[PDB]
Formats: sequence, structure tokens, C-alpha cells
Amino acid sequence: MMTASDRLGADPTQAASSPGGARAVSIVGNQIDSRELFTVDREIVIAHGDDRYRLRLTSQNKLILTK
Amino acid sequence: MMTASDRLGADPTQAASSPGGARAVSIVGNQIDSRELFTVDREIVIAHGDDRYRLRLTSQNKLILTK
Repeated sequence: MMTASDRLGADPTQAASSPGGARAVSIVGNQIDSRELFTVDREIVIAHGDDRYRLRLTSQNKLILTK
Repeated sequence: MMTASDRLGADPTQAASSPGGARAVSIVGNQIDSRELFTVDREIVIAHGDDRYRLRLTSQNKLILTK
């Protein structure tokens, strides 16, 4: 007959892994709007190679690079 | 003497057909990978308010801001 284990709630729980802070921004040709990026916080991190940069916006004046 | 005239001629003329002028990049929390942006050219434009900035990547070393 074979008591085949195909029915079992092996899952200990149901952790909703939901990256809500995942923002999808688009680039038109090679252009982009700053507000799309800084829609939540006023600083963005940019990984390149092995090092990490920070693109930051100031008050409402302009934006700059920082580490 | 086997008789069999093949009729299988579904030619895969359609290839890629995936243009990337409008590039959709995502942000994880507030982080992003530089290569996603500079996937085509090595300079990106960023509009903020009424003025326009340029985020540029160098050779493969690092990235900077420029106007």
C-alpha cells in the first residue's frame, strides 16, 4: 500500500517576506527623476564593484555623492 | 522503402526582441546597484526641480556627480 508522506504541514510557520521598501524606478534613455529615488528617505546607497557609495539629496536644494 | 517527407520547419526567426531604452531598475529599501543604471551608457541624467544633473561612472573605478 505504501504510506507515502505527501500530506504533511512540515512548514513551521509562514513568514511574510515582503520587501515593501522595494521601489521600482525607470530610466528614459539615460535620464531619471531624483524624486523617484528619494520618494521615501533622502539618501540612497549605490554598490559598485566591492565598495559602497551614498547618493544623498539636500533639503530640496540639490543632490551630491558621499561615503 | 520507408516514405516520410519531413514537414517540421518551425524556424526560430524571432530572437531576443527585448529592447532596453527605458530601463527599469529597482531599489531595495534605499540601496541600488550602479551597473543596473550604467547597463547601457556610462552616464546618467538626473532631473531635480528645474535643473539637471549628471551621474557619471568612470572606467570601472568609481562614480561621481557632474553638471
